[PDB]
Amino acid sequence: CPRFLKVKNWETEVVLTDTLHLKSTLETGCTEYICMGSIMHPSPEDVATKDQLFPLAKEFIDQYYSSIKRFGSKAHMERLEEVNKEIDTTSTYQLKDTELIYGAKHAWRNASRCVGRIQWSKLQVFDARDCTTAHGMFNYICNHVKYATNKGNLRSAITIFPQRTDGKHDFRVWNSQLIRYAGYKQPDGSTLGDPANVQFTEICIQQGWKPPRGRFDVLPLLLQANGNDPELFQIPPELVLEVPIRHPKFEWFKDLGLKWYGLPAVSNMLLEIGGLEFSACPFSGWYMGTEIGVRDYCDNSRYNILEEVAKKMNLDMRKTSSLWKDQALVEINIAVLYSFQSDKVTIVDHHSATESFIKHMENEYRCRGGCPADWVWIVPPMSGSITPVFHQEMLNYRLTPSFEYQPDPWNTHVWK
Amino acid sequence: PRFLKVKNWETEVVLTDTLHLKSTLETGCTEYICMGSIMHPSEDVATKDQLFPLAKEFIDQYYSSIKRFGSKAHMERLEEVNKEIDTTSTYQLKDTELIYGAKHAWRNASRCVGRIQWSKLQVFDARDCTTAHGMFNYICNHVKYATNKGNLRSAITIFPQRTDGKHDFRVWNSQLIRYAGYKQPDGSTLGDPANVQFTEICIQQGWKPPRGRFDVLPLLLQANGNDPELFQIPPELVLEVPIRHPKFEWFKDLGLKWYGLPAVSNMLLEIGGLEFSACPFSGWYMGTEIGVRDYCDNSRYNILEEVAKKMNLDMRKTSSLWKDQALVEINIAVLYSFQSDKVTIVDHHSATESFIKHMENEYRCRGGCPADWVWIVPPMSGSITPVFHQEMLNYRLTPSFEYQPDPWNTHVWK
Ligand code: HEM
Ligand code: HEM
Ligand SMILES: Cc1cc(N)nc(CCc2cc(CC[C@H]3CCN3C)cc(F)c2F)c1
Ligand SMILES: Cc1cc(N)nc(CCc2cc(CC[C@H]3CCN3C)cc(F)c2F)c1
Ligand SMILES: C[C@H](O)[C@H](O)[C@H]1CNc2nc(N)[nH]c(=O)c2N1
Ligand SMILES: C[C@H](O)[C@H](O)[C@H]1CNc2nc(N)[nH]c(=O)c2N1
Ligand SMILES: [Zn+2]
Repeated sequence: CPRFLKVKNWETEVVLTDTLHLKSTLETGCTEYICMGSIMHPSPEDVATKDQLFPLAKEFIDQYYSSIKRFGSKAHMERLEEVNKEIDTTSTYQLKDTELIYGAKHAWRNASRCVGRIQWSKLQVFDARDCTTAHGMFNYICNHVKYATNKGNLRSAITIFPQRTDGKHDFRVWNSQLIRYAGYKQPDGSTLGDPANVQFTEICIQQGWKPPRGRFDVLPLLLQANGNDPELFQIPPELVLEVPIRHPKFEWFKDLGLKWYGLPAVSNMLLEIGGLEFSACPFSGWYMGTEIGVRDYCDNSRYNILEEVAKKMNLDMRKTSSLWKDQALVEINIAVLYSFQSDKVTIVDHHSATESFIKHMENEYRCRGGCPADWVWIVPPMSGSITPVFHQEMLNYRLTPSFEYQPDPWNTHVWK
Repeated sequence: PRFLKVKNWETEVVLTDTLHLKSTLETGCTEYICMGSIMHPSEDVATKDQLFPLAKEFIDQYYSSIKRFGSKAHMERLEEVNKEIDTTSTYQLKDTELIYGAKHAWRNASRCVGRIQWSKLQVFDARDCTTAHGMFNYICNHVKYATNKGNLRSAITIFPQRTDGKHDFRVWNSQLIRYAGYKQPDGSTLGDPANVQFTEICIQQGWKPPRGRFDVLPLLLQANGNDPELFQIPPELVLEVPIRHPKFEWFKDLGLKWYGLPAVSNMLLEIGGLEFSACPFSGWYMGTEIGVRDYCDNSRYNILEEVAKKMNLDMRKTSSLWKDQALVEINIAVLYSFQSDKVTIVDHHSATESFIKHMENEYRCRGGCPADWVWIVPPMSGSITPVFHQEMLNYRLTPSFEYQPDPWNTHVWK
């Protein structure tokens, strides 16, 4: 208890009532005495036990048969019976393809930090549980990228590799995203390319990558299968769609030489379904403009171009109160959105995205009894209070199935 | 129950929080649900029994603050408050405790980005006040001192504490200086839509409204639980700034102005178990409070179409970011205007930068700093300010400013 929880929207006075939070399972890290809502990561070869796994699978199977309006049927009981026996005789169990598709869509649906969840039920699930080698992983991932890119008309997809077993046979993508640019720490302390990727770039070079040492080098895939040491693969360049950034008004903006890739595809999170742990589960969607235009380009520890853009705008940069940073930021974000649209590559501005999410969230409250949301992540990094989410109260809690974080593999891997 | 670390992800600075171990009011979150974006998470007079421990704890931390813990003065100041809660069901704060309590409420204000200034706070003890006329007197002295011809100075005025619920001092205004908002026949709003109800309540009490766009509201002052009385602030005390733009000469043609003095007057100050239901307090503005929220909220002055229209921007699709462009211009105007009229104002880049510096001070000397990221990050340009990337721990320390019910919903007239 309590059975009911109200959220208000302070721009429209609309009030919603949440009962879904009663099904939350994991801890948030908050207590009655302290709130950790702005902490990024709250919360070994160790794996669930038989007794731990029984209730987690039952809970998930019950949920799945509830969703197909067959709860308590004979099929329901026989699925429970089958799974309880696998767990007894093998200490693990295998999802039916229909449960694997359900669990993945619902991990997306339950992702409280995702603003794009109105699309959750339209998600292409690529079952890759038959993969046994890194080459096989590389083939599955290329088909993922091609399907998802779709010549600019991007479609959301996830590829799911074999689940963890004893913890020593994990499948991992070592990339944090399938497509990222490389970062090269120079001897003089400067950074070429993407500073966020300096460490991963160095691991790739050590594993034998020959870097072109440019500003926008796509990194190779580093892929670990069945617990073996990882292996480098170059993504075929014709499968990486990229967009040159230009500005509709400023002639000079193309002279900055900026570009970005089309397909955002997280590959380092763990997918938890019914107590099973899919440690390799790359998933992709399309970009919200500000992810590129504010964070990737203007974060001080990223490409950090505000200074250069402001100079070409001839803004007063001597004091902060001129708001030269804020002016350049908007123009950079107009250019990003202009470029992706002109190339007919799918992208969504932050106004459209937040407005869609408010509608999604209301529908979820209406049809499901709630929608976990992380205000700190849902609100866009620019122009927050002129998007509907800023004024929207949100409840954050953890439903399963879910995408979770997991430690970087180089910290844990045992080299053979 | 450990030390907790917070990390800034831009600078990779890590601070260790021990202070949260001393908090005792609830946040409203649980281990299963986080509520950090709820605005108001969840006869309100404590009895004698609740009151002494609260009081004992406040006196304890006061004497600990002045390096005289367990002293003679401390031993006897305790017995004094014990005896007093006994015989009167309440107790009275010394002048020094009142000032320390007030400054430390500001210091514990998790939602306040401005707290680098917490100890430069002018405290006006108005606990001898007994009537709305006396309240109006103390308030005009506040406004005049805090305005200071444009060199604004932080201040609080503290009216008598709650006793039995029936004798309650309240400023019915949410802020000492606000513009009236008028419901129109055609259904629209002239002036500030945020105060449409309150504007009607003052009309219902005899206020003749100029029905203009920027009408300063009267004070509605309730003393000792009586019906509230209206008062006109002497206009020579209300400092305003006409908003113009340093590039666009058509911006003055918008006819916009705002008041220099932001003064919250609807909150409750809680010190040592005592409740000061009238405690108006004031500082100076961060430019976004006016330029983003007051001017560009939908439920507020809502001037964005107008501005981008005179900027001749493409307003057909959202992805021209025509709202984002017009918002930066409006906020440049606001900052340029105050600075040109030498009225104290702070931009959100400098204010968040100061707050990070304040956070370092507080972790160093106090072992923490409760901070509400949802409220600390500015309503525009978030991730180009240092606070966006700063992890924050939010917890509830007393003394504290609390919310209280709107007065019109509680008051039974006679
Ligand atoms: C289809 C369009 C999509 C849009 C517009 C979108 C948008 C976003 C954005 C802006 C974030 C914040 C990311 C950040 O700032 O780092 C996010 C987070 C996230 N998204 Fe979505 N996303 C989409 C698709 C998906 C899909 C297909 C999945 C999974 C099947 C997904 C799962 C997640 C998860 C788990 C997070 C949390 C990431 C983290 O904690 O680092 N998203 N999304
Ligand atoms: C001196 C300059 C100051 C600045 C620049 C400043 C800035 C701010 C800002 C931007 C907010 C968020 C306001 C909102 O969105 O409603 C805020 C909230 C707050 N401030 Fe400060 N402030 C200052 C002085 C003060 C003083 C003197 C006090 C008390 C003595 C104070 C106590 C508070 C409280 C309690 C809140 C939270 C109000 C709420 O939750 O509604 N501030 N401040
Ligand atoms: C499936 C999916 C769809 C969409 N749209 N976004 C994501 C998040 C991944 C993602 C997020 C961002 C924003 C800036 C990030 C980088 C550091 N800061 C947290 C930049 C990317 F390049 C990226 F790939 C996942
Ligand atoms: C003491 C003190 C100093 C400073 N600088 N700010 C405050 C907050 C008060 C305050 C805050 C705002 C923000 C816009 C509206 C939308 C929500 N919020 C009420 C608009 C004001 F007009 C105002 F007065 C208090
Ligand atoms: C729902 C949410 O709590 C609400 O809109 C908050 C968000 N953060 C805020 N932050 C500030 N500074 N001021 C506000 O009024 C709000 N409103
Ligand atoms: C400190 C804070 O938790 C952290 O910087 C968060 C803020 N909100 C965010 N929101 C999104 N979408 N992505 C982020 O990386 C962050 N970073
Ligand atoms: Zn919380």
